[PDB]
Amino acid sequence: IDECDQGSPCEHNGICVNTPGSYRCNCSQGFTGPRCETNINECESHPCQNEGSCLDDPGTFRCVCMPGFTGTQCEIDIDECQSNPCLNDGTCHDKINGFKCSCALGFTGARCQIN
Ligand SMILES: *[C@@H]1O[C@H](CO)[C@@H](O)[C@H](O[C@H]2OC[C@@H](O)[C@H](O)[C@H]2O)[C@H]1O
Ligand SMILES: *[C@@H]1O[C@H](CO)[C@@H](O)[C@H](O)[C@H]1NC(C)=O
Ligand SMILES: *[C@@H]1O[C@H](CO)[C@@H](O)[C@H](O)[C@H]1NC(C)=O
Ligand SMILES: *[C@@H]1O[C@H](CO)[C@@H](O)[C@H](O)[C@H]1O
Ligand SMILES: *[C@@H]1O[C@@H](C)[C@@H](O)[C@@H](O)[C@@H]1O
Ligand SMILES: [Ca+2]
Ligand SMILES: [Ca+2]
Repeated sequence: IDECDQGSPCEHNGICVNTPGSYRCNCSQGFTGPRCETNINECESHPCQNEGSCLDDPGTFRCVCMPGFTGTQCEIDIDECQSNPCLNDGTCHDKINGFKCSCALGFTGARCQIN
């Protein structure tokens, strides 16, 4: 009694393996259950942060981030001050999807561009 050779009961192209008196199914990525019938949806753990959208494939997820965020789970608040936008020795303060400049004395404008 091969049991597997009489016809595999595994779904989702899982591999039937004989066990003493029975069988087990070894599933491909993204599936589980005794016969590989359960789809694992990695978005069920709500991995995408900061109002990102979660997209599912077997074995994986992808987050689509709101502006201002990056990383696999949208967990990184991008530092928009990296590019030193505040001119004339201004001080850049990072914001969500933006920055604010505190301008030295004698300068003004969103980026301290005015004198
Ligand atoms: C970094 O400095 C450059 C100019 O040197 C600006 O182009 C960038 O401003 C952009 O991307 C992030 C947005 O939040 C900003 O409003 C936008 O200007 C600045 O990040
Ligand atoms: C999920 O499927 C894998 C792959 O076959 C299996 O090793 C594991 O035991 C399953 N998990 C549960 C909780 O059934
Ligand atoms: C971060 O987001 C930018 C787009 O804003 C993208 O180019 C980059 O690949 C992302 N990095 C990671 C680690 O998700
Ligand atoms: C559930 O959320 C965790 C992160 O917290 C992630 O690692 C899994 O991929 C996801 O299904
Ligand atoms: C998935 O992407 C995110 C960034 C938001 O725009 C959501 O409204 C969308 O459903
Ligand atoms: Ca899935
Ligand atoms: Ca930011």
